[PDB]
Amino acid sequence: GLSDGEWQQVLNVWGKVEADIAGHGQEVLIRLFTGHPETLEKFDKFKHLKTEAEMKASEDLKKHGTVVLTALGGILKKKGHHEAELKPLAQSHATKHKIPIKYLEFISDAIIHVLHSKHPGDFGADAQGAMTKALELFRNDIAAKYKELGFQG
Ligand code: HEM
Ligand SMILES: [O-]
Repeated sequence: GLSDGEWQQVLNVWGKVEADIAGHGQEVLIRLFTGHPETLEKFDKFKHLKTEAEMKASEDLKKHGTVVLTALGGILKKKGHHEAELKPLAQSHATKHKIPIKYLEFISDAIIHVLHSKHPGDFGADAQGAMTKALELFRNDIAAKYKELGFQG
């Protein structure tokens, strides 16, 4: 798990996201969709977005970004004690949305990228380490639920 010090770093970094949840959420999803176009195809409601300009102009994309980061933030504030929060998300993403764990790896990487892009020189090595551990814990606990369900893709 994460140490008390590491969780403090995670939640400090998270304050940066909370100052502009929609902007961070939008950029995370755009990074995901442009880097990995197959991910867009999982969103029937974003399939029409044929260019990054269209993505940037989509108010619904920003809305979904807010929903995604709000859910993740709730999970992070549990400092690993997130079974009740995480289980339903893992199950909706496997059974309803059909999201392979690879795509969760992609979005985790996108979050790290966006933090550096929006806060260059202000996302230190310690902070990156801690946030990476938190995202890996999130992904890994989802992976355990995916295995329970026998879900791959
Ligand atoms: C940080 C990781 C993620 C979080 C916290 C998250 C959170 C959420 C939440 C809260 C919802 C709405 C409730 C629900 O259906 O369970 C949702 C819906 C959805 N998610 Fe995610 N999600 C994540 C990653 C992903 C990824 C990587 C994909 C696909 C590449 C994805 C695909 C979807 C889709 C297709 C929906 C339904 C969207 C709609 O049509 O309204 N999610 N997600
Ligand atoms: O999502």
